[PDB]
Amino acid sequence: VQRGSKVRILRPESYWFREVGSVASVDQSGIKYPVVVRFSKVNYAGVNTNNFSEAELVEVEAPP
Amino acid sequence: AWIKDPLNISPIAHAIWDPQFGPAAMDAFTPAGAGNPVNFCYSGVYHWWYTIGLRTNGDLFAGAMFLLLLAAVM
Amino acid sequence: SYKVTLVNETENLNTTIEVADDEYILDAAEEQGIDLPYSCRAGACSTCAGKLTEGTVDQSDQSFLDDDQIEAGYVLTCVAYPTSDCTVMTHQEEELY
Amino acid sequence: SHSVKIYDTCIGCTQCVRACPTDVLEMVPWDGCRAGQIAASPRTEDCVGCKRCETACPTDFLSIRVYLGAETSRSMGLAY
Amino acid sequence: ASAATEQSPIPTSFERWAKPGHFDRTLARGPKTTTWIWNLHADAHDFDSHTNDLQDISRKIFSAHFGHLAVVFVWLSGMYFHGARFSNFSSWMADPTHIRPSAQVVWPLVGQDILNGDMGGGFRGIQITSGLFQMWRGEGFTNEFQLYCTAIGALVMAGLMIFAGWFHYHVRSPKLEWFQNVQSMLNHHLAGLLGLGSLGWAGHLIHVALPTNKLLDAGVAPQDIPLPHEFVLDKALMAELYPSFAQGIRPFFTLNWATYSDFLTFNGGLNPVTGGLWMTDIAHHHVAIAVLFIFAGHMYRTNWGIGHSIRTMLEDARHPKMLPFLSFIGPVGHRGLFEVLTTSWHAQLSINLAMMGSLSIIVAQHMYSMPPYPYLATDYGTVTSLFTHHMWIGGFLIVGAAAHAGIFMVRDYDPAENVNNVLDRVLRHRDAIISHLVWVCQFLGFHSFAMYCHNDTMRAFGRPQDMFSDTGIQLQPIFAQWVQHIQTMAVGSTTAPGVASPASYAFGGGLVAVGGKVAMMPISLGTADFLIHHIHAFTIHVTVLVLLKGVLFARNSRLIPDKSELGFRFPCDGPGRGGTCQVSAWDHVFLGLFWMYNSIAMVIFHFFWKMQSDVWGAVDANGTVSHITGGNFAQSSITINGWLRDFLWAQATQVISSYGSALSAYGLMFLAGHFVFAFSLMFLFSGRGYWQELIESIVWAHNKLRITTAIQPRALSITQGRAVGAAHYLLGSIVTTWAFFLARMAAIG
Amino acid sequence: TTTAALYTHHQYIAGFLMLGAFAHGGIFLIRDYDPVANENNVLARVLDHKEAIISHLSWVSLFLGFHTLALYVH
Amino acid sequence: PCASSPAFNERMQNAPEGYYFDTPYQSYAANLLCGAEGLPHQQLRFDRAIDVLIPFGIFFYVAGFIGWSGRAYLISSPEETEIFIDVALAIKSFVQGLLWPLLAVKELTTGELTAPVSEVSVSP
Amino acid sequence: IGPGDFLVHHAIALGLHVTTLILVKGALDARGSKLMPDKKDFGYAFPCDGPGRGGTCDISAWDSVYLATFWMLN
Amino acid sequence: MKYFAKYLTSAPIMATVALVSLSVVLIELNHFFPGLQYGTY
Ligand code: CLA
Ligand code: CLA
Ligand SMILES: CC1=C(C/C=C(\C)CCC[C@H](C)CCC[C@H](C)CCCC(C)C)C(=O)c2ccccc2C1=O
Ligand code: SF4
Ligand code: SF4
Ligand code: FES
Ligand SMILES: [Cl-]
Repeated sequence: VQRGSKVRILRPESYWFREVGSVASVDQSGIKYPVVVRFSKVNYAGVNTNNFSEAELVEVEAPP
Repeated sequence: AWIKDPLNISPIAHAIWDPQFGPAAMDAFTPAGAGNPVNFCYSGVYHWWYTIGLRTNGDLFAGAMFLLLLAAVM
Repeated sequence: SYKVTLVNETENLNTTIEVADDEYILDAAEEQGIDLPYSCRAGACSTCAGKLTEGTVDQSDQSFLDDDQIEAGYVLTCVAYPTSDCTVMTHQEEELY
Repeated sequence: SHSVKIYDTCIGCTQCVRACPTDVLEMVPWDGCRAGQIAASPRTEDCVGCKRCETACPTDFLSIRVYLGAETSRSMGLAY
Repeated sequence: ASAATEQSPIPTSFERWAKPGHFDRTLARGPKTTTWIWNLHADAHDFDSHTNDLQDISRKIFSAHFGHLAVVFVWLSGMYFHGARFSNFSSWMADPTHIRPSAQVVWPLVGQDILNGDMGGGFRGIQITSGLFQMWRGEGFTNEFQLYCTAIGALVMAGLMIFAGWFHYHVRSPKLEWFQNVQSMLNHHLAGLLGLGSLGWAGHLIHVALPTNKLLDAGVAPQDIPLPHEFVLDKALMAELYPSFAQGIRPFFTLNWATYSDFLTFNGGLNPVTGGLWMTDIAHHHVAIAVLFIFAGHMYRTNWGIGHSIRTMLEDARHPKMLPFLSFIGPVGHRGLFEVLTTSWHAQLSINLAMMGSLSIIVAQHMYSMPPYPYLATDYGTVTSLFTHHMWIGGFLIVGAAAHAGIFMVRDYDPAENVNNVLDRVLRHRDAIISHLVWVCQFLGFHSFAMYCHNDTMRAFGRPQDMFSDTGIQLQPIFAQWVQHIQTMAVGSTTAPGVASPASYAFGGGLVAVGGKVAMMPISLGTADFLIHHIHAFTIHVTVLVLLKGVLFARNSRLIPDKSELGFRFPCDGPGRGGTCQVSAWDHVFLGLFWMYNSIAMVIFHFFWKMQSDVWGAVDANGTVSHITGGNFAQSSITINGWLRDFLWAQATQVISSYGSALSAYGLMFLAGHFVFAFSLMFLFSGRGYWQELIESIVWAHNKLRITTAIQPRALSITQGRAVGAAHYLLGSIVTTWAFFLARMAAIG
Repeated sequence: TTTAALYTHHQYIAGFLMLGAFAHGGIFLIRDYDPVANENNVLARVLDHKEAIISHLSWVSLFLGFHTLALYVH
Repeated sequence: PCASSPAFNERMQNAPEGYYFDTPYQSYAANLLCGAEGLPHQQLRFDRAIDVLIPFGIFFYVAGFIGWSGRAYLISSPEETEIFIDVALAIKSFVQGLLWPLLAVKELTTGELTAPVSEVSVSP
Repeated sequence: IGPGDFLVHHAIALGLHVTTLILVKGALDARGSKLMPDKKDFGYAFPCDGPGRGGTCDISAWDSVYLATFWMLN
Repeated sequence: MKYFAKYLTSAPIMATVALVSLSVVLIELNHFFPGLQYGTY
C-alpha cells in the first residue's frame, strides 16, 4: 500500500466498512495507523478521511 | 339471583362505598334488585362459574377460601 | 500549475513549492521535501492553520474555521486547495486560540 | 462519575481537550502517533457528560468515548 | 438625489441565481448530505449571519420590506379582482340580509362543483367569511367596476413597490445615518403615515362613504345611487343629505364646530338599519385621531431645536429621578437602551412584533362588540372568522416577539454596552422573575382548571349544590360586572353626556337586531365567565413563562454557563448534567408555540360558545331572542364534560354530517387537520437516531440495486425535527378548528 | 359488553406481550449474546443480513400504508 | 351485474345529472358487478383478468419508467447533478427509460443490476 | 365480510408490519449500527450519544420498544 | 441569462414543473368520463 492505491476497509466500526477509498499518504514513522485513506463519501461527523493500519486494508486498484 | 335468569339480569361485581356520592348517584348505581350501590360485572366470571358447576354463594365462598389458602401455600 | 510560498519564523525562511490545482498544499508539500505540522488532514482541527498573507485558496472541504476566523486569513493547509500561489504563513495554531 | 476512555486511534489533535468545558482532559506524550501526543482523562470526577469531546474528535470511529455512569453532584451539573 | 444618501453597489447580476447557498460561506461549499437542503431555507432571510456590517443589513431589510409590501398589494389586487369578477357583490348589495357573500367559484372538475353552494339569487359559489363585502359596502363601493379599478390600482402599486425595493438597493441605497434617524422616522410615521392617513380617510368618509351609506340606509338601490364624485362635485346634492355642508368649510376656520354636528356625530352605538357603527360617528373618530396623531408627530427633535431627544428621556429615567417606589431600577436606568434600539434590528423587531400581535388581538376584541361595518354583526360566520383569524395572527406575532428577544440576547446583547441598567438588572435577578411566574402559573392552574375538575366530580356525584355554578358556589366577576354597569351608566342623558347609546351594547344598554338576527346585545358575565377568564389568565401566563424563560436564560444559566457560545438554535449540550435537551432559546419558542396554541384555542372557543348561546340568535316579531345553542354556556361550560358534549360533540354536527352537501370540503378539511395533527406526533415523540439508523438499512437496499445518489440521505436534525413537528401540529390543529367553525356557521347561519 | 370487554382485554394483553417479546429479544442480544458460541449459525446469520430484513419490512409497511390510506382517502 | 341490480337503480333515477353522473353511471353499469347496496365492487375473477391488467400492468410500466429514469440518470454521475437536473442526461435516461423493461432483464443476467456483498457498506 | 373488511384488514397488516419494523430494527441494531458502532457497550437503555454525528436521539434499543408501543397501541 | 437556464434546472423548479406537468391530467379526467372505475377502462 502506497499513495494512490484504492483500498477496501476491513475495520468494522468504520463508517466506510467494505468501501473503496484512495490512499493519500503512508507514514514511515512506525506509528500504529500510518495509512491515510480519503473517501468520496463523508461520514456522519462531516469527515471524509481517516488513518488506518495496513492490516485493515485490501488493495483493489494498484496506482497508475 | 342471576342463575335463575342469565339474560335479563345484570351480574354484579361488588359494592360501592364512596362516601362522596350524592343520593342521585347512590340511586343511579342501585339497580332494581339491590339495596346498595353496586358495579355491574363485565369480566364474564358469572358465565364461566355457571358453566363449570358453581351454583351458590357457598360454592363461591368455598372456592375463595381454597384460593386464599393456596396463595398462602405458594 | 501554482506556486505557494510557506513562511515560518522558527525556520526563518521563505521556500516556494508549485502545487497542482486539484491537490492539497500539505499533500503537495510532502512531495517536495518540506516538513509541516499536521494531525488529522481532514479539516477538523487547527494543527495546520496557515494565515494567508496574499492570494486565495480553495478550502471548501475545511470544516472547523469560523466565518470571522477565515476572514483573518487562517486556512487549514491540510484540506486547502492552491488556486494560484502567493504566500501563506505556517505553524499559526497559537494565533488561532 | 463518568468514564472517559481514549483509544490508540488518537492522533493528538487536542480538539477534545479544547472542547471540554470542565477540564477533564489533557495531552500527554505518546510516540504512538506522529503528533507525539494522546489525550488523557484524569479529572473524570469533573466530567458532566456533555460529550463535546466526542463531537470534537475527527477519527472514525471516535478515539474518545464517554460512558455516563454513577451520577454525583458534579456530573449532574448542580450549582445547588 | 435630494438627501445625498444612496450610492449602493451589488450590481443586478443573473449568474448569482444558479449557486444556492451563496449567502452563507458553508452553504456554498457543495451540499454533500441532505441537511444542506434544509439548511438553505432555515437561515435564508437571516441577514445578520450572512454579513457583519449594520448598514448593509439595514439596506437589505429596507428592500425586503418593499418586496413584502409588493406581495401584500398583489394579495389585495387579487381580493378586489375576486370581488369584481367571481362574486355576487351586486346581488349582496341589493339584499345583504338574504344573500350570502361569495367571491369564489369552483371549476366543474371531478365531483368538485358540489362546493359551489346556492348563495341566494341563483349564484352558485363558496360562501366567503372574510368580511370583504361588508368592508366594501362601508367604504363606499356599490358596483363591481369600482372593485376592478381598485384591483388594477393595487397591481400597479405592487409593481411600484418592487421597483422601489430594487431602486433602494441596486441603484441608490440609503446610508446607515438615515436608518438611525429614529426621531425623524417617529415624527413622520406619527404625523404623516397615521395622522395624514386617517385624515385622508376621514375626507373619504365625509365625501364618499357617509353619502353612499346614508342613501343605502334610506333605501336607495345600489345602482340608483350617485357615484362618489358627484357627492364631491356638486354641493347641492350633498347638502340635501347634510345641512351643515351649506356653510362649506367656514365654520371650521371660524371655530363654529357645532355647525358640523350632523355628520360628525358622537352617538356611540350601532346603526339600527345596518347593524354596524354609526358612520358619522366613525368619520368624527377619524377626524379626531388625525388631529391627535398629527399633533403627536411634532414631538421629537429633528433639525430645528424644538422637540425631544429620546436618548435624553431614556437616560434621565433612573434613580433618583423616578417615583420613589419605582426607584428600584437604579442610577443607570435606561441609559444604554437608545444604543441598543438604534443598533439592533432584533430588539426593534421584538418590540414591534409584541405590539403588532397585541394590537391584532385588540382588533379582534373590538370588532365583535363594536361592529364597524354594515351588516357585519349579523353574518355570524364573518364575525367568528374575523375574531378567530386576528387572535391567531396576534398569538403568532407575540411568539415571534419572544423569538427575537432571544435572538437579540445571543447575538446583539453586549454586556459592556449596557451595565447596571434595566436590561442588565433584569438578567441579574431572572431567578426571581421566573420563580414567581412559576408560582403564579401554578396558582392560576389550580384555581381555574382544577375548579373545572371539582365541577366534573360534583356533577358526576349528583351534588350540583356543591359545584362552582351560578346555582352552587357562585363566583361572580364583580369587578367586570361593575365595569359593565359603569359603562352603561356613563352614556346617559353622568360621565359621558355627549354619547346617546353605550359604546357597545355588550356592556349593557339595549338589543340591536337586524334582519331578524341579533346584531348585538348585552353579554352577561356570571360564574362561567369568571372561570373561563381565569383559564385565559392561566394560559397567557404559562405562555409568558415559557417564552420569557428562554429569553432570560438565552445567554447562560446555572446548568450551562456558556449557552450564548452554543448559539440561539442548537439542539442540546449532550446527555450530561442529567441531559440538557431543549435548553436553547429557540426550543423555548418551540415550546411556547404549543402554549400559544393552547391559549388562543380556548379564547376562540370561549368566544364561539358564549356568543352563540348568549348573543347570537333570532329575534321574533315580539322581541323574544332564541339564541343559537340556547343559553347553555352558563351551566354546561363549567365542567369539562359539558365542553366536550355541549360544545365539541354537539356543534360538530354540521362538519361531520356535511358529506354530500356543499359544506363537504369542510368535513374533508376537518379530517385532514386530524391527520396532520396526528402525523406531527411522529416528529414530536420520536428522536433523530432511530431515523438515521433506519435510513442505513434503506441505503443498503439502495446500494444493492446500484441506485446510489451523491447527496447522502440523512435524517432531519434535532431542531429541524422539532420545527417540523411543531409546524404540523399547529397546521393540523388549526385547520381542524377552522373547518369546525366555518361548517357550523355556514349551516345554521 | 362482557364479550367486547373480554376480547379487547385479551387483545391488548397480547399486544403488550408481543411488545415485550421483542424487548427481551433485544436485551438478550445486548447482555447474553455470545458471537463466538453462536459463530455462523442461524442467529448470527440473521444478525449478518439484518439490513435486508429491515428494508423489506420497510417496503411492506410502505406499500400497505400508501395503498390503504390512499384507498380510504379516495 | 349492475344492469340487473335492483338496488343500483335508486342511485340511477334520483341523482344530479351534470357531467359526472350522466356519462359515468352508464359505462359503469354496463360493465361492473354490484352487490346489494347498489355499489360497484371491484372483483378479481376470470372476467377481471383482462379488466384488472390495465390498472395493474400499465402502472408497472410507468412506475418502472420512473425508477429506471432515476437509475440511468444517477449511474452516469458528482453532487451537482441532483441539485441542478442536467436536462440533456435526463433526456438520455428518458429515451433509454422508455424501453426499460428490456434493459432490466439485460442487467440481472449480466450481473450489473446487483452489487456484491463486499462492495456495499454495512454496520456492526 | 365485505369490502369494508378488506381495507381494515390491510390497516391491521400495516400496523403489525410497522410495529414489527420498529421492534425488529431496534433488536437487530441493538448491538450497534453505523451511527453508533459500539452500542452494546452502552447498555440496553441509555438516552443518546450526544448531539454529535448529526444527533443521536432515541438511538438505543429501549427506544425502539418505546417507539413501537405507540404503534402497538394504534 | 446564462445561469437563468441553470436556475430553471434546479431541484425546486424541476419539482414544480414535474408536479404540474404530471398533474395536468385535469384535462385527461374531464375530456372523457370524469369518473373512471377499475372495470370501465
Ligand atoms: C375526588 C374524586 C373521587 C375520589 C377520591 C373517589 C374515591 C373512591 N371511589 Mg369514586 N367516583 C368518582 C370520583 C371519586 N372517587 C366519580 C366522579 C364517580 C361517578 C359517580 C365515581 C364512581 C365510583 C364507583 C362506581 C366506585 C367508586 C369507588 C371509590 C373508592 C375506591 C377506592 C377504595 O376504596 O379502595 C382502595 C384502592 C385504591 C385506592 C387503589 C388505587 C391505588 C393504585 C394507584 C391503583 C391500583 C394499583 C395498580 C397501579 C393498579 C393495578 C394494576 C393495573 C395496571 C391493572 C374510593 C373511596 C369504588 C368503591 O366504592 O370501592 C369500594 C367504586 O366501585 N367511585
Ligand atoms: C392535560 C394535560 C396537561 C396538564 C394537566 C399539564 C400541567 C401542567 N403543565 Mg403542561 N403541557 C402539556 C399538557 C399538560 N400540562 C402538553 C400537552 C404540553 C406540550 C407542549 C405541555 C407543556 C408544558 C410546558 C412547557 C410547561 C407546562 C407547565 C405545566 C404545569 C403548570 C402549572 C400548573 O397548572 O399548576 C396546576 C397543576 C395542574 C393543573 C395539574 C392537574 C392538577 C389536578 C387538576 C389536581 C390534582 C388533585 C390532587 C393533587 C391529586 C392528588 C392525588 C394523589 C393520589 C396523588 C402543570 C403541572 C408549565 C409549568 O411548569 O408551570 C410552572 C411549563 O412551563 N406544560
Ligand atoms: C419521519 C422522521 C424523520 C425522517 C424524515 C425525513 C428523512 C424527511 C422526509 C422528507 C422526504 C425524504 C422528502 C425528500 C424526497 C425528495 C425531495 C424527492 C421528493 C420527490 C419530489 C421532487 C416530487 C426524521 O428525520 C426525524 C428527525 C427527528 C425527529 C423526528 C423525525 C421523524 O419523525
Ligand atoms: S479529539 Fe480525538 S483524536 Fe483529537 S486528541 Fe482528543 S481523543 Fe485524540
Ligand atoms: S436526547 Fe437528543 S436532544 Fe437530548 S441530550 Fe441526547 S442528543 Fe441532545
Ligand atoms: S491536520 Fe488536522 S485539520 Fe489539518
Ligand atoms: Cl356536564
